[PDB]
Amino acid sequence: SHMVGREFVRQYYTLLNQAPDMLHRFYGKNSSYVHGGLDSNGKPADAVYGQKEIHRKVMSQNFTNCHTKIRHVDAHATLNDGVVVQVMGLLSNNNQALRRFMQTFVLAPEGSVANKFYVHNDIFRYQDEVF
Amino acid sequence: SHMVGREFVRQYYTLLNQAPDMLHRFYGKNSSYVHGGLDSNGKPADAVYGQKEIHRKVMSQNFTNCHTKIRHVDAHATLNDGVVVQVMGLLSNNNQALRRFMQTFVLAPEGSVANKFYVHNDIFRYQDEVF
Repeated sequence: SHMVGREFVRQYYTLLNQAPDMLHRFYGKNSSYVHGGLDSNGKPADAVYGQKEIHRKVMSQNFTNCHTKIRHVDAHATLNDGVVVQVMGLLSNNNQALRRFMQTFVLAPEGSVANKFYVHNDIFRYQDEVF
Repeated sequence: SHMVGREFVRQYYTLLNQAPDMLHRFYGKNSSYVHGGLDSNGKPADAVYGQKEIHRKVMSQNFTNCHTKIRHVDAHATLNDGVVVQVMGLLSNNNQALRRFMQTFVLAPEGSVANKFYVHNDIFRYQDEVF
């Protein structure tokens, strides 16, 4: 267990604020991205795979000036020296009201220098969509 | 991605209600368990490792008649055909008021028959401890 993920969250949401279109560089060809959703009834949204499809859904959601302030991060370890991260903070896309969320990250070793890994899984959900 | 974790949550919280002392059978010698916490100031609690220490903290928290009703579960896939689970529901230990929580599971292949895996990571947090 190390703070590799803690310093990874340090740069993730910073990128999500500045250039959300560059967020796809974190993901490989074996990554799982989940956001939103709903969609569109009430049941949780589906998952997208592949860097081409992940970037496609990120651009669709439009993180225009999406500011973030995290309040809690849990980072430990898993298989292949991978660090799992449980994120819980507040999100505000396009200067909207803050939304409590629970996000989970899976970071697998990159392949060159092995840091700061690459997001193998990105499951994001809003609390207001569940209660 | 498969509903292996969905049918795993099916039996996890059921065990947490009935026999919380048997919950340690899910974990191996390389598992990470987090609950509570706080503790005890305000900062998030530490993580325990090893089946002997995990069971030690579970028994301490006393899940006496701890009933649970999950409202959302996200299960996909990771490395070594492992299924990650993001749980979000309501918890009530000892017939207390319901508490919104966000729990994350990492399920690594067992070694014999390979289902229903074994909990490699169990990070649990209450929302009321964060906001």
